[PDB]
Amino acid sequence: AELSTRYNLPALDLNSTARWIKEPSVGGWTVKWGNFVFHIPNTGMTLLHHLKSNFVVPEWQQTRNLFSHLFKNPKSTIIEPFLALRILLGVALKDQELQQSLIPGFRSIVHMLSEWLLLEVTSAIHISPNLLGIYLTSDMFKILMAGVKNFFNKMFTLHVVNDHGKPSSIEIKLTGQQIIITRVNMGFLVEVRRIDIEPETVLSESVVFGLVAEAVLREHSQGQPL
Amino acid sequence: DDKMAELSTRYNLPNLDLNSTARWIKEPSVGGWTVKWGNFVFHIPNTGMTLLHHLKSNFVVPEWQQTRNLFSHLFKNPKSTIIEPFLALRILLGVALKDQELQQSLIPGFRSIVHMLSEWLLLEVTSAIHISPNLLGIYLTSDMFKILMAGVKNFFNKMFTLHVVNDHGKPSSIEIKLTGQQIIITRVNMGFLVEVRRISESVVFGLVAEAVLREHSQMEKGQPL
Repeated sequence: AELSTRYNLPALDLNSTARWIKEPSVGGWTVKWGNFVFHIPNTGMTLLHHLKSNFVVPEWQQTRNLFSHLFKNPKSTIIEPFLALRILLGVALKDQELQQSLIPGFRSIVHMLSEWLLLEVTSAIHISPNLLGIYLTSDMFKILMAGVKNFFNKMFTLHVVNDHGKPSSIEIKLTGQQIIITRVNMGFLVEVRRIDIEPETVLSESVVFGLVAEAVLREHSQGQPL
Repeated sequence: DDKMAELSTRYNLPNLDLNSTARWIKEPSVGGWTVKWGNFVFHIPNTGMTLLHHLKSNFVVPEWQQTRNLFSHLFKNPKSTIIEPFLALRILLGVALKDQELQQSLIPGFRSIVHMLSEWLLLEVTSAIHISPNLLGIYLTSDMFKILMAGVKNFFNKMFTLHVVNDHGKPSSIEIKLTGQQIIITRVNMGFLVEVRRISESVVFGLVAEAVLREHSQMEKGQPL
């Protein structure tokens, strides 16, 4: 046997950044944002729910122990993978390497977008054409997309959880909620610890988490959707 | 009022025989199936399997047409057929046992046994193989099987050095030619495309999800998720 290339490949819409177009497709969903087309599978949802039970075969108990706050805490809730991707994108927009070559006006726009992705589930954010008309240039759009791909790429530098002191996670605080992204065998576990405000006003610690399949990000980390 | 992104190690982790490899049995489990072979426990997901069928039947949106065209020998071929990831893993593992780096780490008494296992995994779909005690020229220790497992882990590890299909001339496939049978393993975004071509010219293909092998790609044990 030997390595060989047989199936190798042969060698605008600015307002798309303000849209979050989710739509069901074969094997899951498609989400369009910017010039990215995300293909989200239904993978792991059944497993994730089952792992919150303590009546799992012994091989899964280590997993439940490692993520106690997620699996051995009944109060934590599982979110759909496309919501977890949305959260992941919100984090990417705040990447230090991305916001370093942006103009301040557009930087503040990116900030609004980031908050919209992290805190909301709405399909659109409305920003005044006055700010977009001077700050959202083709260059800034290009850089923004290049930055997100770059963040996806550095996520693949993460090692899957291991027993030999290797960085398996990325932690960040954004708009009053601790976000943790961990690489597992199935992809990236996206975990958010926030404070929920329930209407007398009552504040409580809340934990949500979802699983973004590796293929979702690998498609946009370096082609074809397969 | 917020912090910055930081790499974190917060989630750090703190007897074989002939009969253990002589079976290929699919066990029902949550989210798919479990296959036990040697000291390997394969978790095969029941997902990513519907997409291949749609791509074959052309029940897809137009964004997948370049994918159907790139793999025209798989999705645009009347004499192509899809096997479940359970059988695609079987083929893949069969090829693994034929790895040269694994072969040179064995002994002819054990090499002949491994070869029999390989042909059984590659050419058959039977759940068990019975090798007559006569054929065993030597005793088989647990250690010989252990280093065989290491060889398999190493083959998985080499498959992860493949790049996804690209346009930079980077290797994205492992080919192996046998007796009237060609086997190609291609790394896509969703995992590894395993196809087998025979003669007339028929082809059979399936998909092995990246998680199946990722779990067993490193020397360290780790955790199933």
